[PDB]
Amino acid sequence: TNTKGKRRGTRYMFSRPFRKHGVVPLATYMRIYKKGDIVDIKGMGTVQKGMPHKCYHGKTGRVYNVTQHAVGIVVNKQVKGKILAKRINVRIEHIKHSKSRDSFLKRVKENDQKKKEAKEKGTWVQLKRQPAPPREAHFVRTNGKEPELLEPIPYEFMA
Amino acid sequence: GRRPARCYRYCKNKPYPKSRFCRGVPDAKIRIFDLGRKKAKVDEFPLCGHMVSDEYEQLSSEALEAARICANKYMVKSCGKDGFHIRVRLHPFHVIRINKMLTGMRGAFGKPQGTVARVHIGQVIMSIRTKLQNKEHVVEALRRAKFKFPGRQKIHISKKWGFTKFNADEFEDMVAEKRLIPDGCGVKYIPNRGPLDKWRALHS
Amino acid sequence: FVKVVKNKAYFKRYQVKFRRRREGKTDYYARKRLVIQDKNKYNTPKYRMIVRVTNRDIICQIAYARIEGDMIVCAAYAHELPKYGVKVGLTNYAAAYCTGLLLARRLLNRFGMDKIYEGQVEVTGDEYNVESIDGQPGAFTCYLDAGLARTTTGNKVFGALKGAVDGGLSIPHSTKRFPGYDSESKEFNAEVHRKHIMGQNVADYMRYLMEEDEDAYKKQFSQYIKNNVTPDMMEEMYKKAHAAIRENPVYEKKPKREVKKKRWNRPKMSLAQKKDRVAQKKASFLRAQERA
Amino acid sequence: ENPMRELRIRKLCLNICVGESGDRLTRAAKVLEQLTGQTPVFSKARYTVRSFGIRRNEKIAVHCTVRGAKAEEILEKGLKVREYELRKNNFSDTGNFGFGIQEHIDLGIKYDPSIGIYGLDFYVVLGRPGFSIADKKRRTGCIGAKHRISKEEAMRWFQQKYDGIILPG
RNA sequence: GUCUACGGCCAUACCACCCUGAACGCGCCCGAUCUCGUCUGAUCUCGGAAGCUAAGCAGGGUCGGGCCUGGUUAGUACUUGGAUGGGAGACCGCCUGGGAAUACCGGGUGCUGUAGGCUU
RNA sequence: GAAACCUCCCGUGGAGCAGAAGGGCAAAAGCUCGCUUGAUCUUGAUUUUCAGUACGAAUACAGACCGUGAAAGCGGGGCCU
RNA sequence: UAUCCGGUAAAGCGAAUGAUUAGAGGUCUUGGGGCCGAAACGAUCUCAACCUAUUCUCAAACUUUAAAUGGGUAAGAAGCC
Ligand SMILES: [Mg+2]
Ligand SMILES: [Mg+2]
Ligand SMILES: [Mg+2]
Ligand SMILES: [Mg+2]
Ligand SMILES: [Mg+2]
Ligand SMILES: [Mg+2]
Ligand SMILES: [Mg+2]
Ligand SMILES: [Mg+2]
Ligand SMILES: [Mg+2]
Ligand SMILES: [Mg+2]
Ligand SMILES: [Mg+2]
Repeated sequence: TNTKGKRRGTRYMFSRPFRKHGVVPLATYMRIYKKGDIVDIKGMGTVQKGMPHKCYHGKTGRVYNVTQHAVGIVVNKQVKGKILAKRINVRIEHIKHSKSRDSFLKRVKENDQKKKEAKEKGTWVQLKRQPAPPREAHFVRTNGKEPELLEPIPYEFMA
Repeated sequence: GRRPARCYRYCKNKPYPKSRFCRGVPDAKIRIFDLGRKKAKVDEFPLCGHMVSDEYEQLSSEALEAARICANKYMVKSCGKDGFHIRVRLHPFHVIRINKMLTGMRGAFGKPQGTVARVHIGQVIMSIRTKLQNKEHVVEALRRAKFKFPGRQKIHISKKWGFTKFNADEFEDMVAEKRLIPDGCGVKYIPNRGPLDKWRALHS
Repeated sequence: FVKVVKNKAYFKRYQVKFRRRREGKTDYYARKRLVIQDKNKYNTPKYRMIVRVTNRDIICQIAYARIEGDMIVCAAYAHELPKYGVKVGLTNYAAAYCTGLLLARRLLNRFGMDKIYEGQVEVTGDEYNVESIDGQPGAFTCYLDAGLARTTTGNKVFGALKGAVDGGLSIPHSTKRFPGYDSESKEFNAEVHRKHIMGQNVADYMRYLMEEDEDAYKKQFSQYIKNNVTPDMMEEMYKKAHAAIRENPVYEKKPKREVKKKRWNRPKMSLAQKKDRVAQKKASFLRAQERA
Repeated sequence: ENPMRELRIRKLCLNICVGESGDRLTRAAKVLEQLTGQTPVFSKARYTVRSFGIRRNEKIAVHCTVRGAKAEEILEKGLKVREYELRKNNFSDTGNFGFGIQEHIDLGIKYDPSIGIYGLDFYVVLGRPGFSIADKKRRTGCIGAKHRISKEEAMRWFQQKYDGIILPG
């Protein structure tokens, strides 16, 4: 049977990457988390106060509280059969903004631009995304030179 | 005394090297991994006869010794005492365990019985270099040493000069310009890169 | 000979420290504490009154910290004090005071709080601090960033602090390290401090040297003697400067133009040139050796 | 025609390692006080050594650094006792030199049956202008390269300045 | 062209040695009355401005080390899913999709924010 | 004298941080001084084991009274497990 | 389709840690044994450890690298302005 210890099996998780030990660069500390900001937790060995538990490493979640130098953050955790949205207080240093959401915001901004325009025109434009379709009919010009013949090569034992 | 080789043939376990953890390991039978005229220059031994494995199996330290002796004995009788160099290229690192029975299967976890080398398919076991005269005697020397191993291994004559990494067709040309430079059994490869004072030692 | 301490391996595993830490300027331990905000303040700034004493200069800046790089709201230098009255001794405590005052006034004119928050005018030296007036825009608040200065009693950093405080910035401070505080008794004078503010410690040393030996005085205070700045002319000089600062702190720069645009430096040697150079050295080495 | 590559004395260092503690050491401090004109410092042991008869944190030696003119003066005295002879090995590779004196009364001090005869150890740290960079607080640095004092360069300074011989062997 | 102050990212910025630095700066530098602190004005603190770029610092250099980024290694190693495929086993081949890492060979060698100089 | 003390140089940490081991740590989290009792008083929230009950152990706050520091701050025990 | 997380396979050890073969080079150190030396870093070997480039082979409780399969988020009216 295994030990229930908090930091069991975080020999590699909470360990600063190669040649990135030492001082935590300050941008980290000086960027603002509001309420409802989606945020991806990722523990960090240096700062040991306010570490999140190993289960939430990798997990992303939304911010619901903002204390002085920590941020309450609702995350989903699975537990055998049931997923539990649960709220953890992680000190800033173990937290980044999840870029996941930003590509969506860009796309909404592009749709709003393309909805204001093309209304006075009349031409309705494709707003939805669409999966990468089959790659269309097209000509291939073997310009002058013929194609190159490829024999499979005869075996030989190298080692 | 010890077990049959049968039981410890297949590469079943994770590698269990002699370390902090695994201690009280009795020493390997094989010790001298090379013999012949090992104090010989690159140019006076180009042939490179390997014994290459064809199974993912474990060779015992005892086997490797017996194979070496076998190959060396015949090499000496054949060509001469100082007309070859044989490099064994599998050291037994992996330790091999032995639950002994005078309780039953309770608390069974072995003491170290001995050591063993793990060999991959296509990996070299033994290797010999000598002269272009002496190809036949090398082949038979390795052939004989096959009989001291389990599984199946091919004997193969390389396209490399000696024990170098450099194709024998290109070797002599690379030496004369000074891409390559003699270095005991080995040969140091000089590249472009290094400060120009290194270049000035050569070409002078 | 010995084992080479700095191998390939050494460099391979080696981590450099931050640039400003290498350069020997920024104490990142202190900077973290100084500069970051409480997150629940959010995007409100946290200003620091930076003070840095150079060999011939005193710089005072006010700056908050943004992620792109801490931005400077306002700055005052010692080499501006010639405008206001102070000719000499610009790295000295009294000038440090003036610089800090000048800074504070300049900041206050930007936010229209020049008329509000006059601060301390008479220059006592005592514990002063600015209460924010009700029904009026609150006092500016910043913290003193000393840097790598060994903050001991009578450090010119705190001189600049005093000047700024008297200028009307709510900077927190004790008076434990204003020159005047006694370590072996634990009370403040604030007359001793006053003297230091108005260069009397310099004046007295100027008087003491003239009494003792003319030659040393002439050497020590050459640029003081030039420009005609006597011991008894000192206190007045600083008081005039303070009044000139108070009346108009604004900076106008100089309209810089008419530049030739030429390279003082040496440009970086192109690949091809470097590639050529080695070939010439090789050739040169060959032709030279084919003789002897 | 060099400007400020003027090999000077950065500091002179002095120590009397009695390895006894208590009274002998305090008695030796007085000698250093008489010589230098400044209170010295007691250095305590790094660790116990039963052979030498010392214990961890026990006071073994007394030492003192002197700088400037006083250092120059005391260095001169030391060389006079030694008779202006040093060896090749007496100079360090870093461009410093040192030498013992077998009894302090040769410099210019009176003996006493109590305050006996402490021999001592002159070590001269040479330097140059702009050597402070290494040990200042803020914008530190290394002292270039063509600036560091070689063993040879210190030897020729000593040969010139104090008219020394530098005997071989 | 470039510097100073406070910086962001933290080696394309590190290390070694070599060369060159106008003006302003940055420095070394010269002092210890006061402040402050030392066994020691070396550091620290303070008052200066007679020298000097020797050093720091900047820019450049080296068929330089290092680091960064491509190729190669190699569709190799490994690998998701599949078969009443092979093989005595060990293991291997095929299908279906995914696909690395050294050695070896090239190129690059700080970018840039705010505020203030100088080259008027 | 291989080992006492002093001095110069190199030194990415190869030392040290009570203990097992792992992580973490260099103008520190190490060492040496200076002053101290945040190892104090008091509500809830949360995390970890989890049944998502306890205990223990921890995290973020909030209200007091204090310490320290020029100050920003840091501190309601032990760098974290 | 975006975007985080990961340290297993593989790989690596001319990169750290630990293991480990060989010769080239080195009075680095110094030795213990020699042979030629009274003795001599003298000459000549030698074996110890250390080092300068190379070389052989390794790691469940090593690792600079680093997959496949895999785990979070996100893809709008509880949204934009
Ligand atoms: Mg049997
Ligand atoms: Mg097994
Ligand atoms: Mg500090
Ligand atoms: Mg001085
Ligand atoms: Mg210079
Ligand atoms: Mg120069
Ligand atoms: Mg390079
Ligand atoms: Mg409280
Ligand atoms: Mg502690
Ligand atoms: Mg694992
Ligand atoms: Mg593996």
